[PDB]
Amino acid sequence: LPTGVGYDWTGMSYQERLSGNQAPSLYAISLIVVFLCLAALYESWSIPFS
Amino acid sequence: DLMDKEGKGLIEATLDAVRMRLRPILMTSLAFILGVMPLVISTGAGSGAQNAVGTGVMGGMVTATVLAIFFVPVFFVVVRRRFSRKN
Amino acid sequence: DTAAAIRAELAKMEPFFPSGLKIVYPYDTTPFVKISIHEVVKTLVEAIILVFLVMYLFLQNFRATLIPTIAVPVVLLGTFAVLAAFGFSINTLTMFGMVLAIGLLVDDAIVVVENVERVMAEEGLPPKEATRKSMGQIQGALVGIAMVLS
Amino acid sequence: AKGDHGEGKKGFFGWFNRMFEKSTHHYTDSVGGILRSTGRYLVLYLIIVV
Amino acid sequence: MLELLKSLVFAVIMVPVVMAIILGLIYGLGEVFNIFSGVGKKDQPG
Amino acid sequence: MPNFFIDRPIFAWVIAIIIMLAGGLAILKLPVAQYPTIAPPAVTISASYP
Repeated sequence: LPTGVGYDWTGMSYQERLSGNQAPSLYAISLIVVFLCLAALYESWSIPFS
Repeated sequence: DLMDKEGKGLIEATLDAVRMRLRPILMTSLAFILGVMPLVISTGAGSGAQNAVGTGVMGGMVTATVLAIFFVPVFFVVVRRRFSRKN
Repeated sequence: DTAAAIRAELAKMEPFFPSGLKIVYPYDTTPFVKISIHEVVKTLVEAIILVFLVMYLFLQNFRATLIPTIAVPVVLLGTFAVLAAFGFSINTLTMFGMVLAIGLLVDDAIVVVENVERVMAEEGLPPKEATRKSMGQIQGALVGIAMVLS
Repeated sequence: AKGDHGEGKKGFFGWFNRMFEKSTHHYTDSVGGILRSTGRYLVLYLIIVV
Repeated sequence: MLELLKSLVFAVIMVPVVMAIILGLIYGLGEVFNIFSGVGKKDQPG
Repeated sequence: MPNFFIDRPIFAWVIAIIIMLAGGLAILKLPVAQYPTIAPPAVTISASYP
């Protein structure tokens, strides 16, 4: 488009920028804190994996 | 501990404590004095702080080690030998 | 963070500048602080090294030296957790304070690892029996040294 | 081993253990002397305190 | 990374050097503390 | 207190790691700035009569 014209997102569009999908990160930390916290009772190597 | 939990008077107890305990003191202090090495050696990059902190803790770390291992025994004895429960 | 916002606020501007017009940064506090923390982090790492050397040189075993080494990071980052929870920031002062902290804390670990070593070196009892015995003669000291220091 | 302080060990490491253990006897036999002489030490302690 | 090699060399060289000094200091102090071994305390507290 | 962990080796690892994530998260979440504010806050009224 012509020069001097630019753009910005607002409202919902603006929000979806900060983050829309962190699920694969925080489910990942969920998955490790779970891999180990179970063993905090089974006191066992890999037993939680089962 | 050698006094109560084992059967000992002061002098020989002190000598055994201090002899058993001697090494660790150096391990720590060597670890520590060397832990702080960079701060004292450091220069540039706004080195004003870490020099002032490190050369403060270092001098005080030597005299608190080379000198304190001699004097501690005397304090612990004199606080007993001269003012204890004789009974 | 404010400056971090300012480079943002300003990063959107250049494409619509007229010909010949260019930005320049004659006075800037930040790289002082990026560097101030770079320097302390590097003193910390090299300190962890030097500790591991005095540890090897005294316990003369690869295995032994892993123990006190692992325990230091756990303490020091652990501190970020707690001082975050008191509303204190990772500043010039605070971050700088913890190097001294590393120094003090290292021996909290080694005094006990060593003492166990020395205990197993005469009655010759396994690491469990020895470390337990070790806790029995000292553990009480550790809480009080910590109390009085505080 | 029960009783071994690592003297019978290959290389530099043994030298170290011997000269350290030496430094230890020295220090201990020296604290014996210091400990017979409690008083001057208490007041030398005073000179460094001031 | 490269500053790390510097760190390693200073480290390895220094560990013995400082070590010696602090042992040197107690070894020496031990000898002078040997020479000057005093008479005891005073009777006032008793 | 310690003995409990001597028998229970892993559970300690759990404590330590939880602290590792707590601190490692605590950097990523905490403000970074040279100076924790150190001055009496002050407001400034300003006028201009041409």
